[PDB]
Amino acid sequence: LPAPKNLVVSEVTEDSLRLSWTAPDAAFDSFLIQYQESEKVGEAINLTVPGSERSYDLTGLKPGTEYTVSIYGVFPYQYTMSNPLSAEFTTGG
Amino acid sequence: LPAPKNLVVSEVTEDSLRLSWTAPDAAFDSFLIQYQESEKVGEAINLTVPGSERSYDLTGLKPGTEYTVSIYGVFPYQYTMSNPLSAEFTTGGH
Repeated sequence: LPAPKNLVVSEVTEDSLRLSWTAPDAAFDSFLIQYQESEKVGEAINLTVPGSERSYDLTGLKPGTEYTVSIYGVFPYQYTMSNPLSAEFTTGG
Repeated sequence: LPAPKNLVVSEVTEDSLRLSWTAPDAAFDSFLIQYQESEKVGEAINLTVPGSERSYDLTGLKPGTEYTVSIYGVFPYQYTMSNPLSAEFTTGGH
């Protein structure tokens, strides 16, 4: 999986940021977005947007605050099942 | 994946069946359960039940009716992601 590219930002308000990026066409099924305050001792907020988008608007933010933001490209493959276990069952009446 | 084993049923009513099975611990994320009427042509219904569960009750069934019942152990396993694209962006006004 080659990565997403060139993450940029627009619409900088006190409480919101619009993320824009570039990914290869129809490559990723999903986009994982992580963000947290840079100064906050804690763990990130995880978001998920379909592999079709190229922009997203972070909301609920704090004024004048710096946020470390990372975006991953995701692509599933294997879901695997077992061999079926079959039976014929008959109700009552 | 290893397998679910020994499908049996208990508590049979005129409209319900309690399924039960054995499976090794911590292998499956879920179990897929298919059921349909044996004769009458049409679609089967698929349910997922959590992978810690070793029994289930089918409901909304018909009297004196036979059901083809199948159960698969499942894992929605392997994701792969790219290396993160990180950046530091800052809000306005302070």
